[PDB]
Amino acid sequence: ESVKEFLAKAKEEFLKKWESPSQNTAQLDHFDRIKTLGTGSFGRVMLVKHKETGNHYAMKILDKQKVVKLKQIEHTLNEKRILQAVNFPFLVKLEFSFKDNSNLYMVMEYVPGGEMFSHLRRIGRFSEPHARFYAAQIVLTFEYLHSLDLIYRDLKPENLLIDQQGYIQVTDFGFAKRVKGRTWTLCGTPEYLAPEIILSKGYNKAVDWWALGVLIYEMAAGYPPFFADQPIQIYEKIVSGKVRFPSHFSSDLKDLLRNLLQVDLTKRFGNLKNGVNDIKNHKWFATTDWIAIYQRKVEAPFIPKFKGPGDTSNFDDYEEEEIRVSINEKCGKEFTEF
Ligand SMILES: Nc1cccc(-c2cnco2)c1
Ligand SMILES: Nc1cccc(-c2cnco2)c1
Ligand SMILES: Nc1cccc(-c2cnco2)c1
Repeated sequence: ESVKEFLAKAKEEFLKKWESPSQNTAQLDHFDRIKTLGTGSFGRVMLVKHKETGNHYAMKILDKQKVVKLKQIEHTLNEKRILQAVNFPFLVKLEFSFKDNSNLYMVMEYVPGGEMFSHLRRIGRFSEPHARFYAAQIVLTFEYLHSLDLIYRDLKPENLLIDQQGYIQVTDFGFAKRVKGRTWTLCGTPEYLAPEIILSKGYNKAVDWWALGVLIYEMAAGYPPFFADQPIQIYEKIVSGKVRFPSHFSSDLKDLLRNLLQVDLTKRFGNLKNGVNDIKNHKWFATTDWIAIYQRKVEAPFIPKFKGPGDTSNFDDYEEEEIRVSINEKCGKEFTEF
């Protein structure tokens, strides 16, 4: 009953914000630009500092014209409407949002510990306890999101930031969607795609549970289970029903992974009648105190090294490009709701 009442309150609070989204809660000239933290085909993430409070934030800047060209309009509207409505310990918090003639802006809490991607590659692989600590946080986060009829659709190490306490905060909701029944978009990252995405089916939250299997494998092995030079070669491996495990994996880990990396979505853990509890009650999670993880009372395996809330050392160096704002409004109609 404890979990039922928690999730009922979570949905109440989400729906109130979902139905009346915040808009236009800051503007660009309230911030100083510090450094580029990441960059992609239609946006970037910047470290900024608020000029009055001195607080640091990670500002995601999306170019409206490039969003349109790359068919991401609805996805960007999803990202912001979802982020302004959710509230969970392992999700990066959206602090402000606004738009201008050229760009969309989402101003997020700044997490100086960096992406799990870097730490995983630097350390090689995580021990099973270390992987399990992160996996438990993802299990709880997906339980939360799925209860709101959301699908995340971009689980991978680059999207998991490590905070000052060593806990995960999930970033980048660019593919997240509130799904009415099932959905169809081909999106995600190739190595993490579930078979039903590759096969152009209408799919559901089971794709997130598949991706969790990929993530756990990658954390514990150091490399993902399905990889190749060309996407079609990755996709052939994904749909095949075959996966090889390192001999250092425990039997319990292999068993869990066979049930998450189940090609038949109707048999996949997380998508059965017992839902998330098939995962939470699996032997691989026997040592996990789910409440203590939620309450952030477990000592983390690893605390990132950083010098203070403005340190960028855990992020890498990118060419520093202009943040230009056109004198004319672009794509106003498309982004009305943002
Ligand atoms: N997605 C993405 C990329 C690079 C940095 C960040 C970041 C840092 N603190 C909060 O978000 C987020
Ligand atoms: N308002 C809105 C928009 C998109 C999806 C949904 C949705 C999905 N399941 C229940 O409601 C609701
Ligand atoms: N994403 C999407 C597409 C079409 C209809 C809906 C929807 C939500 N509530 C009723 O319909 C949501």
